[PDB]
Amino acid sequence: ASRHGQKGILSRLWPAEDMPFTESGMVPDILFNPHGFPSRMTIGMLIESMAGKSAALHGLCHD
Amino acid sequence: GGLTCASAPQGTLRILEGPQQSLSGSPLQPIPASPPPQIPPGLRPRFCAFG
Repeated sequence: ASRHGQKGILSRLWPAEDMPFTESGMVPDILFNPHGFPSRMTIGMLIESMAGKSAALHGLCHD
Repeated sequence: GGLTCASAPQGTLRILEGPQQSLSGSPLQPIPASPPPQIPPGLRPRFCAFG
């Protein structure tokens, strides 16, 4: 689960070479279907993703 | 030589002790409002591409 009520079971363990790699070499470790947003309207997860990426990038800690 | 009823009182006084109101200044908060989260100055990119 996330901190926004988006609970779900673990359905697969996707091999690390079959995951979509980014142009920076990275590779996600969680894949989250984008269809839980439209009906549940948890816009706080889409802001937490950006806040946490900015934190990890700048060494900061946002509130 | 006994006690008899006398004339009815003509008025009543009720005493109470009361202090007064000061000026309205309405000093809401030490550091007031919700101060906004903001940009650290300069920052700089902490990541580069390969090549």
